[PDB]
Amino acid sequence: DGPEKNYERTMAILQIEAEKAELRLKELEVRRLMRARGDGPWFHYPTIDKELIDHSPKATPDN
Amino acid sequence: GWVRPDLGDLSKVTKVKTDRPLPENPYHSRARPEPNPEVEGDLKPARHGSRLFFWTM
Repeated sequence: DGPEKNYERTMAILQIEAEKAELRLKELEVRRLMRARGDGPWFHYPTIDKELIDHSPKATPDN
Repeated sequence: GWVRPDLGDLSKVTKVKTDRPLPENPYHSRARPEPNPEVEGDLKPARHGSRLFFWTM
């Protein structure tokens, strides 16, 4: 291989690896925020579903 | 002039006309918490794949 091919092939390798490294660091930061704040799709622990609730008039009024 | 209601009459659900205003918040509920920011967009392939250590896919 001529030096130009290896040189520019090296750049393509560096671009891919650099982009992956940045994404790896961002994911660690996103995961840290979602776990602490609970406002993301990750670490979304279930809560009781409100469609299970019966809203019809009851045998007694105070409820 | 009183007529005894028939079998089944008094167990009917009837309708009442009342000038009383319908309550707004009979349960005295607080404002509900805001829903989590929804996610919208086009699903694209993962950038450079799994990105797991050395794997290229």
